[PDB]
Order: sequence, then C-alpha cells, then structure tokens
Amino acid sequence: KNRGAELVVDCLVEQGVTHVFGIPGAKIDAVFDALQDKGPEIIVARHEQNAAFMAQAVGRLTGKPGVVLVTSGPGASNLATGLLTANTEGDPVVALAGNVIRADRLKRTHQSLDNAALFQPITKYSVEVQDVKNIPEAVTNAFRIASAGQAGAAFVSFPQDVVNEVTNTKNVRAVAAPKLGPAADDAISAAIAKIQTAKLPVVLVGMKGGRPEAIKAVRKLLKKVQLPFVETYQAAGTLSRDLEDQYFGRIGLFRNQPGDLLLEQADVVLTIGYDPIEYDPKFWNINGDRTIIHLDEIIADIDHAYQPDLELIGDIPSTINHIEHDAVKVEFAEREQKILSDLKQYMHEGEQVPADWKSDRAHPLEIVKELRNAVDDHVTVTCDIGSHAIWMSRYFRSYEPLTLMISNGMQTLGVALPWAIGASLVKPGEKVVSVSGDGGFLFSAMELETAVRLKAPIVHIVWNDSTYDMVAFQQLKKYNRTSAVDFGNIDIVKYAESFGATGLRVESPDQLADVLRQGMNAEGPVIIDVPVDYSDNINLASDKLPKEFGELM
Amino acid sequence: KNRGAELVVDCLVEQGVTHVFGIPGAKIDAVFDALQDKGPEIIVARHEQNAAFMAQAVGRLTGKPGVVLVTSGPGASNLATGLLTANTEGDPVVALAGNVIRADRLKRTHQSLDNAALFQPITKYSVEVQDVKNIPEAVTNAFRIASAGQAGAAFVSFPQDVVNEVTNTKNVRAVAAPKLGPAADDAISAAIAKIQTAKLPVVLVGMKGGRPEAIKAVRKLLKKVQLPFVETYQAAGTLSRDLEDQYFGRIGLFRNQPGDLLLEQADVVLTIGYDPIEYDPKFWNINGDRTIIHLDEIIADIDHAYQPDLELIGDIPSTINHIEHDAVKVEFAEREQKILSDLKQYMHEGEQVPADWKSDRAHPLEIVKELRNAVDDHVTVTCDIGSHAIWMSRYFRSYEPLTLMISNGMQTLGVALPWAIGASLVKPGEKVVSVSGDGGFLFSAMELETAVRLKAPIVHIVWNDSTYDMVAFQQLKKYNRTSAVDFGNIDIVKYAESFGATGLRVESPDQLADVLRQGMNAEGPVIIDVPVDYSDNINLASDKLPKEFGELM
Amino acid sequence: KNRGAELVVDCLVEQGVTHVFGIPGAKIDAVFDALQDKGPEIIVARHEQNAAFMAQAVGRLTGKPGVVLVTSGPGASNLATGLLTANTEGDPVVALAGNVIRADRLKRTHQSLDNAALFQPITKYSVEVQDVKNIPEAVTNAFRIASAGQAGAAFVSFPQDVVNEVTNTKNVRAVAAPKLGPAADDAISAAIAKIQTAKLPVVLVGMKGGRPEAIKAVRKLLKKVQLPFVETYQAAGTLSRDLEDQYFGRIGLFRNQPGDLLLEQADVVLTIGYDPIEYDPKFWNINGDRTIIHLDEIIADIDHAYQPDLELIGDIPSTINHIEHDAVKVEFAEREQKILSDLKQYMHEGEQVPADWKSDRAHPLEIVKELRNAVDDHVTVTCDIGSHAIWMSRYFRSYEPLTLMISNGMQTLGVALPWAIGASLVKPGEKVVSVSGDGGFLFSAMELETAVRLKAPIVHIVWNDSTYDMVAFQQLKKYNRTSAVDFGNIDIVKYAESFGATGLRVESPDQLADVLRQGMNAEGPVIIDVPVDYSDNINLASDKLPKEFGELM
Ligand SMILES: Cc1ncc(C[n+]2csc(CCOP(=O)(O)OP(=O)(O)O)c2C)c(N)n1
Ligand SMILES: Cc1ncc(C[n+]2csc(CCOP(=O)(O)OP(=O)(O)O)c2C)c(N)n1
Ligand SMILES: Cc1ncc(C[n+]2csc(CCOP(=O)(O)OP(=O)(O)O)c2C)c(N)n1
Ligand SMILES: [Mg+2]
Ligand SMILES: [Mg+2]
Ligand SMILES: [Mg+2]
Repeated sequence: KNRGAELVVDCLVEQGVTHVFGIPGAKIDAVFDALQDKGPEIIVARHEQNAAFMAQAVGRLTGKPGVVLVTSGPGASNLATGLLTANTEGDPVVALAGNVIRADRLKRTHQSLDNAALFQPITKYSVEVQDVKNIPEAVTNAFRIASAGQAGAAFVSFPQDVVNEVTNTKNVRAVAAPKLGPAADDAISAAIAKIQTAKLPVVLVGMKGGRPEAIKAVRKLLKKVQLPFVETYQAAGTLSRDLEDQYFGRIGLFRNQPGDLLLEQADVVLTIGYDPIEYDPKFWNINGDRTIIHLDEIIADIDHAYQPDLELIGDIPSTINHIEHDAVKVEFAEREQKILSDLKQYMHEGEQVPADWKSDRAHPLEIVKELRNAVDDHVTVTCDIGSHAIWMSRYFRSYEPLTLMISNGMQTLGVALPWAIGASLVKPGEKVVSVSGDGGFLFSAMELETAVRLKAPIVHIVWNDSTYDMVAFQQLKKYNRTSAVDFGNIDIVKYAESFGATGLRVESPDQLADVLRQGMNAEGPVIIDVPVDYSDNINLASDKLPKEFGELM
Repeated sequence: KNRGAELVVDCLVEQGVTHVFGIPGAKIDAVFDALQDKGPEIIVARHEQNAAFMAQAVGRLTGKPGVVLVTSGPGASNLATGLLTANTEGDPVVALAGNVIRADRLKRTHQSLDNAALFQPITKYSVEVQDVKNIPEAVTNAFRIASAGQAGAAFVSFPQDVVNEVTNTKNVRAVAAPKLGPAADDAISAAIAKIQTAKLPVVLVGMKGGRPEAIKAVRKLLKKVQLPFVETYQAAGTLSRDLEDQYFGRIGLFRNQPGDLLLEQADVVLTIGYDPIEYDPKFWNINGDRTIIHLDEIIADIDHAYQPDLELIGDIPSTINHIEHDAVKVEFAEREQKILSDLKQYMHEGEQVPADWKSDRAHPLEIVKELRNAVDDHVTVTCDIGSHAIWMSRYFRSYEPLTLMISNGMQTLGVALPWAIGASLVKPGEKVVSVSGDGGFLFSAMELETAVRLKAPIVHIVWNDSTYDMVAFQQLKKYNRTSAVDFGNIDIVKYAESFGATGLRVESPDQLADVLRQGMNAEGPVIIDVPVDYSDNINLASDKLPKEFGELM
Repeated sequence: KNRGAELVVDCLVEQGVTHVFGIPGAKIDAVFDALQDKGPEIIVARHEQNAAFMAQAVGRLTGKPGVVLVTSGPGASNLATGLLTANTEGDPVVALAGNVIRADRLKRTHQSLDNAALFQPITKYSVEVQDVKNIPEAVTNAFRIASAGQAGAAFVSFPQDVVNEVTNTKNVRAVAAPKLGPAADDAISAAIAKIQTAKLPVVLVGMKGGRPEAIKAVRKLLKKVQLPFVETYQAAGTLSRDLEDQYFGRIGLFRNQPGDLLLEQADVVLTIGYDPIEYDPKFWNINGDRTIIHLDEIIADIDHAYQPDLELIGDIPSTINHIEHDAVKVEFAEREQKILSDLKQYMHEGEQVPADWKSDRAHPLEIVKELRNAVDDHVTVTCDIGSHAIWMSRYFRSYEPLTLMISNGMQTLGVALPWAIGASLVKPGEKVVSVSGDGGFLFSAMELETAVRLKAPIVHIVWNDSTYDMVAFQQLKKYNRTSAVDFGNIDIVKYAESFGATGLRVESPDQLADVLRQGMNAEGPVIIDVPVDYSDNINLASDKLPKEFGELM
C-alpha cells in the first residue's frame, strides 16, 4: 500500500524475522495491518512484558534480534523491564512502538509521552522517527546495534501519522553487522605465555563465553590445555560430560562456593566474555595479587577489584582458537594437584542432600536431581528468579549451549514461562522446560493462555513454598525477621486446568520422578506443582566452606 | 534503629499514610525491616504494576498520595506504566524505590540503572538521594509535589547504603501543600458577564471537576444558573438525579455524541478542571467561533482548537463558588430550548437497545442497565479499558463523586481489579465493583490472590467476547480487516476458583440480574463471567447522529 | 511567503517582541529571512552566550520573555549557560534554535544533536517541533510557560525542513499567561495575627519581591507596619531613602552581616518571593525557633532549615496589599529597640573604610561610594561576579526597582556588559553602567563591538587587580595557598580603543570621582580601568561581627 507501515514490515522481511510478538492498538495499527499482507507471524501476547520476554528468548537462542511490537503510551511503557532485562543480559531485541501524531506530540493527549527519552537509559539505542523516509534507516541500524557486541536492546518509536503516511521511499539492504577479527597477535602470545608460566591457571567463563561458537572453542582449549574452569550462571552449558573433572561449578550471589576458593588460589585467571554483572569481581578477586587476562568482544570495566593485566579484545571464538592452537598442556605441581582435589571433594559434598535431612517435602537438591534426570541434555530449560533459582543456578548441570537460561543481569521475576514459549517457537518439535517459584509464577502466568493457544510443548515446574523466600532468608540473616514475604497459595493444578492446560501435582516426595516423566510425555502445556522444603536455604549464604578450607590451608 | 530507613518510615507516619503497596527485595530491604517496627500496614502485591495501580486508586479516592515501595532494577522498572498512568490522570502517587550502593552506581552490577533518569519523563518529580541527611527533605517535597495541582506522580530512589546508614538526622515537619485562593475577582466578573449574555452557555466538566469538593461546587452552579452540562469520563459522578434534565452525557473517544452537538451549538463554554487528554478540543471545539472560559488550578495549554478568551486560574471549588454567588439563572429563547429539547430526545434514543435486536447473549446496554440497577449509589465501580469501557463510560450513570473510576489519560489495560482492591482498603466494609473485558482481565488478574488474602468484597464483571474488540472494530472501520485481536477463552469460573475466590457465570441473558445480585451478596472476591454480543460495537464510532442532527439544523 | 518560518515570526509579532538577539546559520536561515519582511529588529551578537545574557536582561527588565535565535549544533549548545542562568534567576527567556532536517535527525551529520534533551535539565520547557502545523502552539506555550511563576527559560528547536515548509497553517492568538489571585483570606489573616503578636517581626525581601510591582507593594507594607527588612541581592531596589532606618542591608554569601543577626533575633520572618538559591536558609534560619511565613507565587521547598508555619501562595503584590490593608503599625518594646539600634551601628561601621587604611590604590568602598555619587537613581547598573560583586552587592545602595542587576542564582561570569547592552535597548536614551572584575570582563568583552555598533551609552567599570580574587581569598581561608587565580594584565584603555570605544584610566585614587564622571559624560561605549587594593577582601568572610554581637548579647 506504500505506507510507512509497509517499510517497517519490509525491514522485518529483509531481516529474516519469523515471529513478531505483540499487542495491537490504535497508534500502531497500520503496522499490524501491513502484517496481514506479508511478513513474520504475529504472536499475540497477553501482556507486553511477556512479549518482551519472548523476544528476549528468541534473541538469546538465535543470535538474531527478537522482535516486539506495541502501541503507544502504556503499550510502550509496559516494555520497560523486558527491554532493560535484555539490555543487561546480552540478548539482542528490537522493540517497535507507536506514538501520537507528530502534530500533537507535545500535547496532553491520549497515550502520549516521550517514548525515546523513557528508553534512553535502558537500551543501547532509543530513537523516534520523525520523517517516513527515515524508517528503513532507523530500523536497519536498530537491528545492527542490537546485535553488535555486546548485544542488547534497541527501541524505535513511530508517530501514528508517520506509519500511515503514503511514500515512494525505498527499503535499504539488511546489511548484517560484521564480526570483529581475533585479538591482536602480540596479546594472544602474551596470554599463552601467562598461562604456561602459571602455577595454577584457571578459566572463568562468563556471559559471552556461553554462546554456542564460544563454548565449542572454549571446550577445545580446556581439553588441550587441561585448565580447571568455572561458569557464571549465563555460561551454563559450557561444561561437557568430558570436562566434569576440570569443572569447579557455578560462581555467583554469595562468595562461598568451591569456584570462589579455586579462583582465590589461582595466580592467573583467564576470563571469557565476562560481564561482571553476573558476579561482581569484588567478591572473587580478593585475598590478593593474581593475573587477570580479560578476553571479550568489548573492553573491560575497570574496578577496584578488576584491573586486567592483559586485554584480548576481538571476536571471542576466533581469539580462543588462536590461544588453543599454540598453547600446550599445563602440568600441575603436587601442591596445586592437592588443592584441586580437595576443592573437587568439597564440591561433591556441596551437591548432596544433608545426612540429617528428613521432611514431608522434597529437598531442593532432590528436585534438581530428579529434574535433571527426567530431561534430555538437548532440551532447553528456562529458570525464573528466587531461592529455587539459586539451587538451579548452582546444581542443575547443563551440557549443551543455551539449554539452561537464567536472568542473571536484572534477576527479573516472571521470565521463565514466557522464555519457554519463545524457546518452543525457536525449537519446533522439542519439549521446553520452565522452572519458577510460586511468587515469580504469577508475574507472567497469564501467558499460559498463549502457550495453550499455540499448543506449545512446555512443562512448567513450580517450586511451591508460599513465600518470597529469596528475600526472606536474606532478611533473617540481616534483621532476624521477615517483612512482606507471605502470600496465600492458589490451586496450581486448577489454575492450569482453567486455561485448558494440563495440571499435575507431586503429592508426596517419592512421586517426583514419575510425575516429572508424566509431564515430559503429556500433550500440550503442563504445569507441575512441586511442594518444597526451604528450611535448608539459609545455608546457601553460609560461610562454612570458606572457613573450613581456610583452616585446612 | 536510626537508619535512613527509619527516616523514610517517619515521613510516612507524618504524612498519615496507612497503607504501603509493595514488593520487597535486597536493595530496599531496610525500609521493609523498619516498617516492622512502625508505620503504615504493608500490602504485598503480586506485581509492582498492580502495586502502582493500587496506590493510584488510593490517591484518586483520598486526595493523599498513594504509596508504593519497590526494590532496585526490575522492581523499579515495573513501576513505569503505573506511574505514567497516575501522572497523566491527575492522581497523587509517591513511589519509593531501592538502588545499588552509591560506590557501585556506575557499574554493570545486579539490578543497577539510572532510576531517576528512567522516571524523569513520566513523573512530576524524579530524584535519587545521595546523602542520608537529605532523606526527609526529598520525601516531604515528593509528597507536596505529588499533591499540588495538577496532581501526579513523584519518584524517589534510595541507594542501599543510604537507607542502611546510621544517622542522627532529624525528621522535618510534614508541611502540607497549601491550597490556592480563587481566581482573580475581575476575571470572575468578566466570566459571569459573558455567561449572562450568552444565547447558550454550557458547562464542560472535566478531570479536576471530578473531585468531591469540585463536584459539590459545580452542582450548586448548575442548579442556580440552570446550565446544560457535559462530563468527561473522569468527571463521572458530577450528575445527580435532579440534574438529569440539564445533562447531555459523557463526551470522549469519537465525535458522535449529543454532548458534542451541544458543545457545537454553544456560543459560550465554561470548562472546569479540563485536562484535554480526556478528549482533545480539536474534536468538539469546531464549526464556529465560540467563547471559551477556562477554569482550572493550572494555566491552559494553547491549542489550534483551544484559545481561551478568559482564564480563571486558582483553587477550583472556591472559584466556582464566586461565580455561583453572583451569577443568576439563564433564560433560554425558544430557538435554543428546541435545540436542547431535540438533543435530549436524541440522547434518550442512543441509550436504548435497538428494536430489531435479538441475540443468545446480552446486549452491552442490558449489562450496563442491569449492573446499575443492582448497585447502590454509594458503591465504587472501577472500569478497565476496551469496548466494554466505552459502553460503561457513555451509559453507566454515576451519582456520587469517585464511584465510577475510568483510566482516561493513558487508557491502561488491567487497572480495574487492582483499583477495586485499593478502593476496598479505602472503604472497608463496602462492596467494590470492577468491570473489564476478557483481554484486560489477564493483564492484572494475578492480583486476585491479594484480594482473596485480604478477604476483599470485590465483585469483578468480565465481558466475554474472546477478542481485543476495541482495536478490532476500529481496524475494520479503517482497513476492513482485523489484525492480532484473537486469543483463546479461559474458564473464568474455574480461574476464580483456583484462587479460592467465587466464580459465577451468566449462562443465559435472562439470568443477568440474578447472577449480579448473587455476586453482590457473596462473601470474599467474586468473578462473574458475562457473555456479550458485540455486533453493535461498530456503531460506537458511527457518524449517523451528527449527520441526522445536521439535516435537522 | 507562508513557510513555518513565517509562523515563527507571526508569533513574535503577536507577543509584542521588539528585539531578537541572535546569530544566523544555515539551519535557522528561513526564520532570519522571514524577519527581513516583518517582526522585531535583529540584534546580531558576537557570541550566542551573550545573545542569551542580553535576552535574559530583557526578560528581567520587562517581564516579557527576552528572545534569542540561533542555529543548530554549536549555535544551540552555546546557549546552555545563558539559559541555565536565566532559568535559575527568575528571568523569562524564549530560545529558538535550528536543527537538522527531520529525515537526518538520527544521523552523524553536521550540527545535529538531541537539542531538546540537552536543554531539558536547564529549562522549564524544552521541545522540538516535528510538524509545521504545531509551530504556533509550541511557541505560544513557550512564551506562557517562560512567563508563568516562577519565570524561567523555555527552549524550542526547529528542524530546518519544518521552518522551510510551505503551509496553510493558521497562527494562534497570543493568549497572555493570566495573573493568579492573592493567597487565600484565611492564610492572610493568620499571617497578620502572627505578625502583630511578634516581639520582633522582620521582612526578608527575595528574588520575586524585586519586581517593580512587588517592591511597590512591599514599600507600603514596610512603611505602614514599620517592619525592619533585608534584601537578597536580586531584591536590590526595594530600598527608598525613607526606609533606610528600617533597612538592615543585603544578606548573602557569608553569614556575617547585620541582616543575619537581625534574622536570628527575629521571632517571626515574612519571606517575600524568596528563592533560597540566593542564600540557603541553613545560613540564616539557625540558633532558635522562629516563625516562617512563606509568601510566594509558588509553593516553598521544604528544607531542614526551612519549614514554613504558613504558606501564602498566590500573586505576590495582591497578597502583600491584603496584608498591608489590615495590618497596623508594630510597636517595639525597649529590648528590641536596643537590638535594632545596636545592629544599625554595626551596620554603619561596616560601611566605612578602616581608619588605618593607606594605599596607592582605591579601597573597594571608595569605588562603591564614588560610583553611587556619580550615578543618578534611575540609571541601571549591572554587575558581574567576583570580589568586586561582593562589595557592590553589599554596599551599593539602589533606590529604584531594576537598577542594580546581579547574577545571584548561577553567579555567572561575564554577564555585566551584555546585560548593560540589553538594558540600553530596553531604555533607549539612558546611560547604563556595567561593573566587573578583570577576570569576568574577558568572558564577554567581545560584545563591546555590539555596543559600539549600536552606539549604546554604556559605561563599563573594570575593577583591576590581576586575579580571580573571589576564588583566591577563599582558597587562602581553606588551604592557605592559591591555585590558578593568576593571569597577565591587558591594556584596558587600548582594548577599548581597538573596538572604537573610549577607554579611561584612574591613574591615582584621587581622580576616581572625575574619571567616572568623565565616563558618564562621554559619547558611545566607555571602559574605565580602575586599579583596586584587595588586601581587605578576606574580611568579607570574617566572623568578627557575629562574635562581637554574641558577646554583647
Ligand atoms: C520484578 C522483581 N521484583 C522483586 C524482585 C526481588 N526478589 C528477588 S527473589 C523474590 C521472590 C521470589 O519468590 P519465588 O518466585 O516464590 O521463588 P522462591 O524464592 O520462593 O523459590 C523477589 C521478590 C525481583 N527479583 N524482581
Ligand atoms: C497496556 C495496553 N496495551 C494495549 C492497549 C490498546 N487496547 C485498547 S482496548 C484493547 C483491547 C481490550 O480488549 P478487552 O479487554 O477484551 O475488552 P473488550 O474491548 O473486548 O470489551 C487494547 C489492546 C492499551 N490501551 N493498553
Ligand atoms: C563561568 C564561571 N566560571 C568560574 C566561576 C568561579 N568564580 C567565581 S568569582 C571568580 C573570580 C572572577 O574574577 P574577577 O572577575 O576578576 O573578579 P574579582 O574577584 O577579581 O573582583 C570566579 C572565577 C564562575 N562564578 N563562573
Ligand atoms: Mg516461593
Ligand atoms: Mg474482549
Ligand atoms: Mg580580577
């Protein structure tokens, strides 16, 4: 029809977008109309927050920007947290939003605000198009900027008259953002030299080390050089079953893990795609004096506790390959071998249900174990935020890239189920597993209607305790009292059923394996109610292990 | 304990705040701890969005800022829409949010962002406190600005170390924002003179004419001077059964109502507390030279279609009282009486179900009528956004200030149920009615747990059609096709039941009266499923009436 | 012609603007072109900064916004300090700036930036017009907001294509911002009662008390009730020769003046149009409980040291008149008479050159005295920032509204000379005196070419010491050493002459009176070089007086 709206759809077509997540409204209507003629499939969301989470999941899983499309005013403002989350967790997302006509842009008029100014602090790129001619340029740059390292959120606002205006404007080529080359040669050489001369060189795999191509490169380096390593939460899946012996767990949240003690003992740390948001360096880079090699697609943030002696800036997998090719196996002296062994044993003890445990409900580690054992390595598992997520982030092994998805920048409640829906669209023919607490579940559970409507093969595990627990035990640790953490319980089975989904319940802890398998074999979306005992949770913040290990040394 | 957190709580105590809506988190924990010792009762929300909506309703109902308290990062960013909606709909709200420690404010660290920069474009006042001493000043000023005409949102962010820091800083007195005097005497005199000389002076009652004290003054003026009048949606409740003959209904959305024709025929229009966001002056102030008198607490926005001949700026009720005191009854000539008379007849016809109507579902006007007949004058009714809300906004009579609440600034989906919860807390012991479509219902339906937890006597009416209808019929008018408006239906009765609420269904249109009454007579929260036939909705945007009236003229 | 540019000019004509200060450039050309056909006279500045200062002076002097017109990029950005200064000193200014065409607004292209975002934090109103039809609305609203209390800066940006676009858009009426009524009667009565019952009530005249209409009202109040009073620097001109006995000087900068001690001894303080930027309440409102009555056009800022017991909010002059009408003469008991008398003696001693003074250069007080004696009451005197301005702000009497202009919000160097040029344009045919130090002189001395071109009868007094002295003596008090306060001297006489102006020099202190008079009797701009001895400056910050009065008490 030659409107600005058609230019928007044309960009989405050129970009290879297959799904647009959105909710329509008057100001953005023409784009939704143009999408009836051609373009990506519209996935109708039940809340713009969830459309944004779904777009985030697509960006994380495909490396190409998830797309969310909304109307003016509350349509756009409902995107705030979603875009903020994607923008701090390395996920490319392009948001497209309506606004009032240019002529009324300054007025007190229905659903008008400064769209661009609102998204400026929470996006890589936030613009409003004020001439129909500029649409293909603004949108194309939005895609490129969202994808370029470090990937993030891009926001483009369209005044209603701009998307409705008839124009003879041409589209532009979807010029793909090009990758950087590997880090400079002298820097690669210096890193190899730092690793070979080290008493105990260790690898810290972070956010951008968790991409598939980076994991593949990391694995070769780890196997050849036989470096011990650790994961941040978003680096989950770096581990392969072959590397279990060199693996020292997931660091984060509280400094009391074997990975912390390993990092303390290292004299050289090679960090890969490390965004410190996942775990501030003031937590691990302590004790004193150790070499930091910072390997990433962008330069490091300088911190009191993070002053890289060496920066290898460039494309991450290429850089890792250069190191791998010329580095040789590292030989450990006996002192360090013993250290590695002890930490490995402490690690194994940390993963066990306590000897003095008895309960009418499952221990978190029982839920983790049974879940891991009922789900194939290749199945994508998404996780929400809370005490369950501490357990999952630490103890749920993952062995394939992008099969354990966690919000570890913004720690945003409600992401798990919509992430799973985004995942299922990206992985047709595959089950997707989502895990949340009961608090976070209701943040986005209305999107279960979307899952049912799509007949998505999603299995949602709700850890049921009836509190905002992650807040609660930290409150007890600081103040010895809780505040605003209690709510009533709902019937999760019947909630599921009211949406036309399947609802299951682990009625007693011994039924865990059977019910989980039943979910994996059920038709359509499943919600599983899993009662959990959280009395052991305060130990997630316990300082026993760093003290024990300190006495040993 | 004497922390910054105690200073925050002391301010709430001095402000006379009885309820704080919020969700705790690590960064804002100390304030929630301090609220255990004293201060307002904490209402735990199931989403910060709903906490903000609840605070908005308290603000609208009480004239004192509703208070919402949230943690850093996604805690704060989830407030965006809530605060924006309050900021543009005249509702005083104070938001208090946590942030990361000052030393790390610039870092990539968990849940960190420029809180103040984010809320700057969508609030009257958006600040971050960087010294514990400044807390009582920042908070007190936030309350005053939130309350001062025109009322809106204020946002205050606290870095974690600021609220945890021990200090001997003194509280400040809660100096209440003072009301203004009436508009200048000469402006009042001139306004009276222009009204007395008019062939057809009419009153347009707007957003700030909808406050109890303003409605009280407005009614005396209307009664004595015998002016025809019209309401904006947020002026609902201005009407008394005694003023029905002077009442030409609610204007808004589409220019096709008797109220539009009244305004066109007027030679003098007195607007009262008129925020043009409810209905742009370009829609009604057309086809002819006409005198505009702007009575408000703030100066007017100048528009092509709104250039006031006179501005009466000052305290609204006292200004109206000065006019009422010296104005006298207006005498209509026979020509103008017939105009008024004909418009009243057109109005009556518009409120009727068409004669050739037959359906297996309720007509929207049957739902409006039966609902109104089942609800006592004093009961607060909240409304959501959509086609249902158009029928309610036009045809649901209200006879008391603050008994029909509509989002007529941002038009935000999901407000109705959380608004009903806020209302129930402001008016303990009273039923509160909430009305939504099936689309908007799921935007906020998770807050049903809160309602059940409080044993709130809320009765929620769901208009069931299975689409985003308001978008849909407008798409058909423009494009002769819809886009992205379809979703599946959920079982509303079973949805309600899973929360421990009561679910009812109008299974056939003849049971509407009984089922409504059954809801009004139940204990605890009720959700009512009401099937509706929307085939007449397209006529809501029809130009038939202005055309018919044009020929008559 | 009927482009957007013509709509801009039509707005200036309707506003009654007689002078536009500006510098042309490609992006804003059309407006400058349109100004050749009709509208205000263009005054070409030699720097946009100075164009802003000149507009600020016009706003302060006329109460109608000074108007500045600049191009895109560095044209607009050169306005920052000027607008920031106007915006915090109560001066109405409207800035009109160009920008890049809409299509290229997001590009790296010559002179493009987000204009509106830049000016957002430093203006009352900062907007960009994106549709030619919106021009008349945006501009008219800019004038009203700049003028509305509290007056400040409004900024409007025009993309080049918007102002070059041919349009049938109509102008809008220049609807003048309406006056508020006085404060409410009950607040007035209460203030009168508190004043009558006071042992020692005093008036603090502030920024918005310095307007001609307010001073006029203030004078009646002070005369009838016989209240002692003090001025802030921007309240200069409140004094008349008849009120000298009730006059306790100008407060500000350092707490060591009779006015501070007066305020301390007072039990009731009526502040008038008080913006605390001129002197923070934490300096004067100390050592004891006292009643604060806040009289202003806007609500007060609540501070630890400022919690008004009463707020009288409304039109300032009317509110004062209402007080004056019903208040009666205050009777002082002997204790208070002695306090007042003691303070007048201290005040009189403070205005004298020390007896032990001997120097080969003038004492600051000799310059002040001689200048005052060489300048008629009506002549506007503008002042810069520095040690010279402390002497002037304290000791230069003014007897007429708007005849001593000081930057007491931002304290901006360089204002004096451009302010004098603005003044000379507001008051054609009158001499204007400008006073600066040698440091601030060069901040804006290039505008001397503008003064010479206009043949403006300006006499500029340069206090010559060869340092940034106000910084220097303050550095010595804190650190006992200076840093970066020294620069070389220029030949001020030759500087003046190179511009085609007259340069004079006070070669010895005894020629002070005659050289100044020689400047006042000269034709065209004159710069006067006056050597000054700053060895007594450190006493401006001396704590001597408050200690002596403390011992006396
Ligand atoms: C949007 C948002 N609000 C608040 C928080 C702070 N917060 C962290 S964990 C938590 C509660 C988690 O509760 P739940 O989902 O039931 O999981 P559980 O800890 O009980 O296993 C909250 C409110 C957050 N991370 N995100
Ligand atoms: C947060 C938000 N998203 C989108 C819109 C645009 N919008 C206006 S009405 C409507 C659909 C309402 O559907 P429903 O609640 O089922 O009521 P119905 O129209 O069917 O009566 C939408 C999506 C909006 N006003 N607010
Ligand atoms: C734009 C700007 N830069 C710096 C300052 C800081 N400052 C305040 S007073 C002063 C000294 C100015 O020296 P001068 O004009 O010669 O006056 P003097 O003190 O020597 O009389 C300075 C630099 C300022 N007020 N404004
Ligand atoms: Mg829980
Ligand atoms: Mg619907
Ligand atoms: Mg100097």
